[PDB]
Amino acid sequence: SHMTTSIDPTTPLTYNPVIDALVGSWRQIIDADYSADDTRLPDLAVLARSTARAVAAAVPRPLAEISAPDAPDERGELVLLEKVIQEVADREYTPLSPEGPSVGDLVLVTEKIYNSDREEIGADTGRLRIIRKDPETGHHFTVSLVTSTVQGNKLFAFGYTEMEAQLAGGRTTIQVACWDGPWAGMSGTLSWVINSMTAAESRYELRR
Amino acid sequence: TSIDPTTPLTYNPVIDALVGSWRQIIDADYSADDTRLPDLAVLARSTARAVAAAVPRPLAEISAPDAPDERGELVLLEKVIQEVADREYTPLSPEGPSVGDLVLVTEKIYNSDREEIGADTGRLRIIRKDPETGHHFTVSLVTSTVQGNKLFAFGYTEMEAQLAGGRTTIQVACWDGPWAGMSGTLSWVINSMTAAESRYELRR
Repeated sequence: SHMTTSIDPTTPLTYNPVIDALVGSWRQIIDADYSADDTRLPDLAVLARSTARAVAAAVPRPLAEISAPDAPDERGELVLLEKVIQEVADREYTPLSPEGPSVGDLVLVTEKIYNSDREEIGADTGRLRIIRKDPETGHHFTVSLVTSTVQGNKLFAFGYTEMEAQLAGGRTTIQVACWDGPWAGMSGTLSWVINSMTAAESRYELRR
Repeated sequence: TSIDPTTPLTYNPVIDALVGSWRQIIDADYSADDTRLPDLAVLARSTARAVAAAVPRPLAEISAPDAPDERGELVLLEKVIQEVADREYTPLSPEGPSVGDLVLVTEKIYNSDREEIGADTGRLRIIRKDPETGHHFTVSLVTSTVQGNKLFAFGYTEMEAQLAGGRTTIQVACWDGPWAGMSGTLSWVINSMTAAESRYELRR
């Protein structure tokens, strides 16, 4: 924008205080002080999934659609958006170590999101933290908080993923919730396979 | 002397934010003509699962990024006796319970051998009356210690079913003690207006 970065690090507020606190709890995961020396961590994959489910549940919906107090877990029909291309626009990263990625490294990234006809259908901003290096495999793991608008749907995404697996072309999945738009109150997954360091093919799966 | 209404901090900023989000549910503005609400039962269960997951644990115990939901062995504590110690309730209306009513309660907690094992403090909000049935629904936030386990509980329940002696169930997570990092349910049946028999079921 007039040759400036597109990376604003601020998480947009929904002014739903329940959602804003839930997103805030995961922001605390992103911004904790991590050391390669750490021996204990939260159960990040479970935390990410539960937080996405909670964010979607915090969106008000008609009384007729809410679960009874003791009702079993039921999910709605699948909403699918596939054959989507996400392309990196700007990336901010200052490594802690000259040797390579380090635990505690922080990456900020923006992406443009396209359909197969190259129409821009959305955009996102991501905040990624290298949270650990596995003592047995040596692989690195990242936590991410993503804010996005896709086809008029406003999304938060919470991720705990393996870096080497993604770089090698593995399907990578993060937990998404929609708080505004046709998908409001739905949660599920955003998965992708990279085509290059700057482009990936992605797939959204959401359900009430 | 009176009940302390403040939610105790764990100093785990993730847990404190998660608990704070449910406190916002308790203290939201509710009205008899509300036509939409959060999906409170799902929110309560998800928030309990998140609180337990936010407890740090040894690296070897954390789930892989795409691992299926696997739960640990059940921890069960049953035939617990919970007795009201203090209660604070000022009705908005002389005509009976109202949407927006607030109840504060403390209890002492005993095992089936009548040994004292802990205590709790609860904050309860009446959030809706159903037009068809006239039944009232409440949201609750409970902080407790139960034989050395520090718990939060998140409830969305029907009032009349509890008053009728039906089993009532809320969602619980343990953030400190032997059960740390586990979540599940606290359910109970009332024996009077001041005593209940409860059951704790938790899993990692």
